Amino acid sequence: YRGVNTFSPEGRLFQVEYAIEAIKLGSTAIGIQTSEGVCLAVEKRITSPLMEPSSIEKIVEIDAHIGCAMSGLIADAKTLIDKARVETQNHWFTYNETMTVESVTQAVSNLALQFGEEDADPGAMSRPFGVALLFGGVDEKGPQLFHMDPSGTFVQCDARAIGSASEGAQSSLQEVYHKSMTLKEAIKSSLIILKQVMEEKLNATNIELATVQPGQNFHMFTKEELEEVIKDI
Amino acid sequence: TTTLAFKFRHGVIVAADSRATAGAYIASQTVKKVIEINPYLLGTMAGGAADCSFWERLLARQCRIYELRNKERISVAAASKLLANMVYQYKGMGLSMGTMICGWDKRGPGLYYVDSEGNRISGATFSVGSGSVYAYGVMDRGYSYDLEVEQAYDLARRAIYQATYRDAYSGGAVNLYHVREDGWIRVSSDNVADLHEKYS
Amino acid sequence: NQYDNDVTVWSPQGRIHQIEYAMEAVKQGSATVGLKSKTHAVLVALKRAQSELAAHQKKILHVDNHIGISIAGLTADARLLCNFMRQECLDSRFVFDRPLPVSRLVSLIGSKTQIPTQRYGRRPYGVGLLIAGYDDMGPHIFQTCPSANYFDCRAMSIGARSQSARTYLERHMSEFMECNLNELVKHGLRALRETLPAEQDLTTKNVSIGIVGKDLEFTIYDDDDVSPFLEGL
Amino acid sequence: FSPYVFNGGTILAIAGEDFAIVASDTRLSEGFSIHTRDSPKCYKLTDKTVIGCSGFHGDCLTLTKIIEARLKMYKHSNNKAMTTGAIAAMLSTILYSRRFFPYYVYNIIGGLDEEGKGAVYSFDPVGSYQRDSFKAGGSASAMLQPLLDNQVGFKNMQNVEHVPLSLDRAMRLVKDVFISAAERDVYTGDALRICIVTKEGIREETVSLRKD
Amino acid sequence: SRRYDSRTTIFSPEGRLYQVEYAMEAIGHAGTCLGILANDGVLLAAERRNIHKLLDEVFFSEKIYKLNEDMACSVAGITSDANVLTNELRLIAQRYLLQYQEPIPCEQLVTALCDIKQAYTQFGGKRPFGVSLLYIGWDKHYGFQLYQSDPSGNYGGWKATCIGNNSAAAVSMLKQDYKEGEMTLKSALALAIKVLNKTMDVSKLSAEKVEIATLTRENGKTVIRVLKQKEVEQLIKKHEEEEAKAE
Amino acid sequence: SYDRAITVFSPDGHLFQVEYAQEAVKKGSTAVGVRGRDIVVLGVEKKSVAKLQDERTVRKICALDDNVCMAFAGLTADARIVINRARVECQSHRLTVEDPVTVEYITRYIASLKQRYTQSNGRRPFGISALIVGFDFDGTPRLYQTDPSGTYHAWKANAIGRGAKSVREFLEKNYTDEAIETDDLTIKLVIKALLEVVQSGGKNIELAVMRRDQSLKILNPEEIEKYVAEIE
Amino acid sequence: RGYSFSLTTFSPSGKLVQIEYALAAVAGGAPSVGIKAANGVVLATEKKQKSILYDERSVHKVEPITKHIGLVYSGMGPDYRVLVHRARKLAQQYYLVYQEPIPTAQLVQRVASVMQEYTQSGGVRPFGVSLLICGWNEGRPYLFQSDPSGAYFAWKATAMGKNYVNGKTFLEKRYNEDLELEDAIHTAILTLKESFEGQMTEDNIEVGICNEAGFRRLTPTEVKDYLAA
Amino acid sequence: SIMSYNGGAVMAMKGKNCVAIAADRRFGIQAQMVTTDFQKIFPMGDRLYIGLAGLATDVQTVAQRLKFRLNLYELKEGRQIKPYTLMSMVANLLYEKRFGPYYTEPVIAGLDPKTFKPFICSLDLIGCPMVTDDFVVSGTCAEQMYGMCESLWEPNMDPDHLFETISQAMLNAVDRDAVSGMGVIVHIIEKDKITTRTLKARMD
Amino acid sequence: MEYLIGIQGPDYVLVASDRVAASNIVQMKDDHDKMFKMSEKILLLCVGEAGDTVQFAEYIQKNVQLYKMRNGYELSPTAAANFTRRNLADCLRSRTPYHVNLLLAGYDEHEGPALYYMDYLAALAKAPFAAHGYGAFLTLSILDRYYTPTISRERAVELLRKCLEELQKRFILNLPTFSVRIIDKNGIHDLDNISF
Repeated sequence: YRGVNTFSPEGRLFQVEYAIEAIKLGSTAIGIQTSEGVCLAVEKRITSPLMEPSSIEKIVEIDAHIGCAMSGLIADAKTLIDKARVETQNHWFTYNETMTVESVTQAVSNLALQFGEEDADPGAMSRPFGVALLFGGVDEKGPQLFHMDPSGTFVQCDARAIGSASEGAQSSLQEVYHKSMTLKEAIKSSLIILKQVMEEKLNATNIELATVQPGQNFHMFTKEELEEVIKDI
Repeated sequence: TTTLAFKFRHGVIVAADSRATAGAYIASQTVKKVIEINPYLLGTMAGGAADCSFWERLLARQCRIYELRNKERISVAAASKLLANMVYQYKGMGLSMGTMICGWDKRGPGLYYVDSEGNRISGATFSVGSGSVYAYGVMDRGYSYDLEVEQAYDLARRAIYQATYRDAYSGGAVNLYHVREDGWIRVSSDNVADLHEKYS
Repeated sequence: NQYDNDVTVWSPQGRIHQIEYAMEAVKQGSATVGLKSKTHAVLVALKRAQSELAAHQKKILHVDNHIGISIAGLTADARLLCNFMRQECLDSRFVFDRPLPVSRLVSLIGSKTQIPTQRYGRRPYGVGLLIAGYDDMGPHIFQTCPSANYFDCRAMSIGARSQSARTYLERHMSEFMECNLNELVKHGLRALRETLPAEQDLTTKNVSIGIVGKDLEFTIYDDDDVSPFLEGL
Repeated sequence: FSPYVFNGGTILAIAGEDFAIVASDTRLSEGFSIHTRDSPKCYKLTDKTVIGCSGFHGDCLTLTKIIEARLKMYKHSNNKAMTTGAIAAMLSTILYSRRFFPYYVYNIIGGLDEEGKGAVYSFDPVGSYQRDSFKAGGSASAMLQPLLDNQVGFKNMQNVEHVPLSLDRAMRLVKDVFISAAERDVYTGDALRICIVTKEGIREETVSLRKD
Repeated sequence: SRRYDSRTTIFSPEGRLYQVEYAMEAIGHAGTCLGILANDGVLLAAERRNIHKLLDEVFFSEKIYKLNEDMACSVAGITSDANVLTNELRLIAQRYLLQYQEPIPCEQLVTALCDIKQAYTQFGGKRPFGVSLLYIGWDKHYGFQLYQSDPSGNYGGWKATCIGNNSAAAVSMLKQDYKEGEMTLKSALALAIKVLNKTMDVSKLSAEKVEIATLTRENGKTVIRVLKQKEVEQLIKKHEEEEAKAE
Repeated sequence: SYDRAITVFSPDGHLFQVEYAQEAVKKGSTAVGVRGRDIVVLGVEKKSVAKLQDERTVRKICALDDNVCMAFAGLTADARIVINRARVECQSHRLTVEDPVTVEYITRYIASLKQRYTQSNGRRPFGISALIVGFDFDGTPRLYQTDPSGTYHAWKANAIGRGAKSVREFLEKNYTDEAIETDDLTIKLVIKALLEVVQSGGKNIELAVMRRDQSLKILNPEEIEKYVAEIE
Repeated sequence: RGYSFSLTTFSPSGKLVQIEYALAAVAGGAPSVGIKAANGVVLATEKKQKSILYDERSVHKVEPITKHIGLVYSGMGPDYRVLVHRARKLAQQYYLVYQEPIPTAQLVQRVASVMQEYTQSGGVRPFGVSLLICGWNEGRPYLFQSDPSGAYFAWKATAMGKNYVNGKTFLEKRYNEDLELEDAIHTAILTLKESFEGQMTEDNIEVGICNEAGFRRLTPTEVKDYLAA
Repeated sequence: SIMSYNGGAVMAMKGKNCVAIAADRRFGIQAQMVTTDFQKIFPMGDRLYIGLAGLATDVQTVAQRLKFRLNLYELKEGRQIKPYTLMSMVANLLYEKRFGPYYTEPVIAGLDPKTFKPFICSLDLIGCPMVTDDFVVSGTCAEQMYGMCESLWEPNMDPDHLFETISQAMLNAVDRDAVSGMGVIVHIIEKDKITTRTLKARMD
Repeated sequence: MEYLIGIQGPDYVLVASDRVAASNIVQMKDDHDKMFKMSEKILLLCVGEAGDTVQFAEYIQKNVQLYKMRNGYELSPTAAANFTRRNLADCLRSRTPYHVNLLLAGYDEHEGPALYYMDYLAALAKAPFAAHGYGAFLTLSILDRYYTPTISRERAVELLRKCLEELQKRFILNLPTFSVRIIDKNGIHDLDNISF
């Protein structure tokens, strides 16, 4: 009944729509693009105190100049991250160059949606990935921020918010952000919107933050560095 | 071709010549036989140049994937086992490769020798190439573990110079490297004519 | 109810419903246009952005030095079809050292899109293309629908609200064969404007133009590069 | 049944401060006979790159077609034209894909780098490659390299300042070395083709050589 | 085709595999099986269901199966799935023997078969095997052994068990009247005769509606035997005599 | 080959097969885990001796590598499959990397296998949840929990299975630096927490303890009863 | 491609229903009989064609496998043909490997195992046939039955098909372990006669025997002679 | 040659209700003894055995594989194999590898399980049965063994005379073979008993 | 070539091997190890073609450790030896043989010490004493001349001394330091190396 690859009377794959619904269960992640760099902020969402907050790897680096932030399922990302990384490295191997951001987003996007039931592979993928990613990095073209959806649709964004509170977060990001921000101001605005959404009171322990700039490689904010930003925040 | 590398109190030094030959014809005197796998791993090239470069570059890609997955750098032993397992799938199929992998791991400075026939060992000092036999004597007589940094530099340079002198297939310039806790550096690239002038 | 769950289940009226739903998916996309004169062929497109901070989605791609397309529908399907077209054109150049005639490429496209709609569990390509090319027989414009049915048009307009565009096109079909490149591009822009919803004007931020001709490889105009074409409307 | 056959030809590239030259003869031969007289060995890849192929002619032809296809593929996918380093790396990979049935082709790339300077890359048939300031390959490599080393490199000559290599002196040296190669090498010497890669674009010049 | 698919390998809305549950429901109607591990033997006591005057006597048994020189098993469920599983068990034993030149230990074997069964109930779209096994054997690791398996793929070592019809009642007496570590082979056989006489409520042990097996070590090597008619009837006469004296 | 899509998305975005897998996980005996200064301890609940099962063939805490162990709660056959797969991967890691495996690596591997079976064709998700404990080469104590969806986290004290909410609340109220100072205090803490679901204790529990180099410790019934008494 | 899912599945009562329906089809066929005499084994079925236009010799129901073992059925026809072919092939494979005639117990085991596969395999339905095999292996007669479920039973004497319950009652009345071949075949002929609905002409029944001499069908003149009594 | 790599010999003889089968003990690599305790005749039934001369790896592999097949057969049929069926079994096992064969030349010897009527036969390395009524030989010293058997063989010999004759042939064919020997181990098969004797053989 | 020697006693098993990794007129290593530790009570000595040896040894070692860890108990010496022989034989006739000559040792609670000899053609043998390589030709006769079934352990070390010193005298290659190891009921011990 109602195969995976089926078209609704509106012209939408059902499985794709349901996959787009699963992105609301996920925590809220933000990304802002500025000339001085691009920043990622996400909510770790510590359910109970008993668990190590450091063990929620919910931002990872694809390359020294790329960064990824996700929302949706934990398990669904892992394969997309590995694909993104092996593609970056493959490009470096062949061309001795650095894989651009739009290209890694495109490759990851293609890898999505190649799901089916009939005559594919001994173990090919069945249902669409239920995760929405955020690629941000510095390329030969400067700071970039790209947003991906389970439909294999990707677009470069100036500021985007994905996750359970993506609406409202987006209105805030739209009211604040302008074309001439600074990286530090971007961190401040992002942390403030996050604080505004999370149920819990913001602290250095229940978030992660990462920025990538032309000079420094992808950077993870440390507990003390997080406190330093949050105190004035 | 002559390549050289020895562990000692202060790290692992690397030195090599820069000559390529096609029969009796000198194809280039500016090759880079010290391959730079990463900021912490080095690899020399002996035998088939294309094989060494291609397989060492695959190793670099694998190491980067590993450090990116686990969040920690690969060991010298792990990198070497990976190369050996990569080339053993072509035993008796015509590959030529002779390499020393060297870095600074959690176990300290490391130096592994990997070949195309499948060998993989660790040692204090190595030298592989056509001028290897001409360099082993100079190393063995001069080598010491507690040897100072300047003294280690001198020993490596003299060994490669002597190998160049007595061997018809090795020559050019002697590049020399240092491998430390922070990573490797490049020390000098001294032409053999200048070294002849210095030692005579 | 039970005749619109699979693509291999004929409906008692001689209609396959899944193919029609795929047509719907193609009709829900943003507007696009195509023209041909005796000398050139021009595509004119209308990108749209999910939010006010995100970019407007690319909807013209390259195939060869003498062919171009303009998509409308699920992107992933469009990307798959672009891959196919480019591989076919490259194979023609490698084997025959010669550009692939356009008609043959459209035929291969139709045949490739035909297999899905006759096997159980596979689904129609939910994308609608507008191929513009220039062969030894001169300019060409084609259209492709999810049903593997291609059309040799002289002007068309697929996508959402595209019917007013088609009306304007059928209105001025006499001039297209004698027009200059500028007049042709202005006809296309004007129609795609007829498609726009009242209080919304053509801007550099929501238009892209493609052109191919006798001594002119396929080239894409977008962003400020489109301003010279827009200035004059 | 031997699948290869040696087809002669020589190719030469020398890099400068703001230019690159790739040059070749235009003879094709098989055994003691001479196939044609207008077969240039230097092919244009991008607006700042040129590559010369010598060796087995079928392998040369297949390889250059493969290169053009790969370059088109890359442009489509990454939305920018390749650089000289990108083509060098891609060709090292293509060639090693046949370690066990190698191309019998000697390749030498020449163009401009991303900062506007010259770059020259040489290749072994199996893929190994290295960056250099001047290289020659083919039938007259052995009799071409030493003179370039003497004049461009200023080797073995003392009390002579190391003047930079201008474009005029480069063209002259290329022409002269090709005259000598034609004088003392049967496989080459039909007509000289010179491609000059610079910031404005690629120019072509031709010079006639002695037929036999 | 999804219309005719049965989905024999998918979870229910409370995390229970239904096809497995029904498979175990089939077993609860086939012949009863009994396990008793003595200190000097192991013994299988199932009921002979093929009770007709027009059946012929063939083979050394009808429900007991040899698997190696040092291992045997009895079956409850479908006869045909039983044959398939027995064949695969024999193959596993011989493959281990070929690789190591040592007889396959008992939990080596039982877990190999149960792994096949579990995999079969995990993916593939087939129906699961409706068989539950009882095994017996000796190996230098744990001595005399008595295992059991189920359609799920779970097994268990049992000092005494019962899989099949009236399993609850048989295990109830087996709990009431088992001396852990204080059982000779003879006492275990008598306990089996008693428990079965209860369970096979239809008439009494006819010495022909029953099957008994013994695994022992004799002269340093395993010896497997299926009790003949005379000894079985003598045991039953002894049982009735003991019960009569008891009353 | 059978190539139907068992696990499939549903309106409102739910993997019902995954949800039913964890509903199965909720039908297994409670397992517990705590992390101390220098000792980890795994605690399970035995359903019943039955006086006729051989508890040796019924083990519920298993070792994957000399320095890594695991406990599960759910179906048994799936647990056996995952344990064997993890064992193979630990040994392959030893052979290729020449360094001992680490707890996060194997937890990641097991979680990936679960996700794979959750997104493949013709495959039913594992209805098992794991608790991996151990010490890396650096000698740091570690505790990870893997759900049937393929998600994993690190914990100081989590309980998995039947009655998990109660035991998790108990550990969350009680876990403090005081209770990990003495290895006996930690063992007794785990015993007490378990003792909020099980009835008998001593003959109705199993324990496991592991130290830096000390191999896996199985606590015998007499010693466990003595530990409960000392708690008494 | 082909369905990769089993079409026989367990029911809530733990019964594979499709096998039950196959058994129903078997019980609704033509009668059949088999007895194991002390010095031979006899099979016999009924072949009542539908009109005078059917060639009795066109096809046979009692078919041999080798020179010394043969079988008959009751159920559907085409399934019986398939199983005859598979049995002959398995017999020839056994002979090729072992260079000795296949024992009846093993051929029955092998054909039955082939019968199980179709109860569980994907996209297939059970055979609607039960067979009886007769052999003379090890100087000793053998009589086996094999049903759609893949189960086999060794029989001293049996009767399957339509009205098989009454036939089994008859045979229970008339078995005597010291029976002789001619008496056994006579008793069989009777059992078929217990319910037949007509006159048993020579051209409306079949029989086949096995002894030391070898399994071999009976020619109709022989059948008429035996039917004389 | 390949057979000479490890040497080795086997023999089989017949008598009145008995059969004998003998093989040497040496195992070496070209011209160096490695052990004098190598086993070549393999137990295969109550009164059925099998000897294999040729390559030691192949002797061991074939013995293990054949025991695998025979074990499965007996456990699936509930009866011991009879000699002829075993011979056909080995013939199919060897012939399955007609291209890339096993390098052994098996000899079979065992009384029937019911009439106890003698039976010996020999097989090529690609499965050619050869049944005789007097004797069969195989190994590297085959010709010496023919010379001895023809002269020392007579029909209807009791177990004592048979054992003497077969031992004499075995010892006297080894002494003139340089790469087989250092011990002879004899099996004598009768209806009731099995006798295994080791003979005083030159160790040179 | 490489050298191996094993002497088996009523309680122990003594094993040794050279510590050289020469490659074309150059002794590239002096402290190499040809001994692999199968388990806590089984060892594996391996010599053969460069590259094949370590691969085959690591494969077998991994499988044996995985067995021990899957089951709760370790494989026996004889079972492990037959497993290894079966793998070598199976690979013999494939597209990728292993050129490996092996000396396996181990102890068992019942059978006792186990020294197992195996050549590269997949022939197995159990012997009181065995050897491999070219040195076998210059040390086997000594083992025959001064070996008794009940030989004490110290006498075993002395006998191996005779063998190594003869290998020094009459051989052609240079084996300046050797490995020595003994397995007993109490595990494995590494004895100090016999050198000159």
